Amino acid sequence: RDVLPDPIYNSKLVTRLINKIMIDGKKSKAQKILYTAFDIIRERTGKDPMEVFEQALKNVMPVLEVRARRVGGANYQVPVEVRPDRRVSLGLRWLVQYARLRNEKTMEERLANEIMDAANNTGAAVKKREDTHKMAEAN
Repeated sequence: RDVLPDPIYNSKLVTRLINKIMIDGKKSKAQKILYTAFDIIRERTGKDPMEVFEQALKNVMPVLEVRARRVGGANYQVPVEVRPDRRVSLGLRWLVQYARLRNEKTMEERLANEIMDAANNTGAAVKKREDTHKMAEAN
């Protein structure tokens, strides 16, 4: 299993993200959003958006997770090391989940900001990675 590199950034990560952003099969729209988001980031951070983005990813990606693990004949909610490909998925999912919930009028604005915030280690997605590491710690 593999994905295709986005035209513009030639990035698979970007493809994986245009995926979670996708709604109703309107890919052109989910693409316009992510690229316009990436431009909002550029003009506002004056940085390469891919740089902000990986930073955000780096801060939102869980390393520990708590999952069911039937043992004996019972189910024990347990703390497990998330895997490379899972961290990226969760990260991208969390970045796109909360961004959806934000308040900017626009989803490119909403996606841009959630990514910028997360690049600065704040916002809902980073929180999600925190609670998450929280529970995995406790258990």
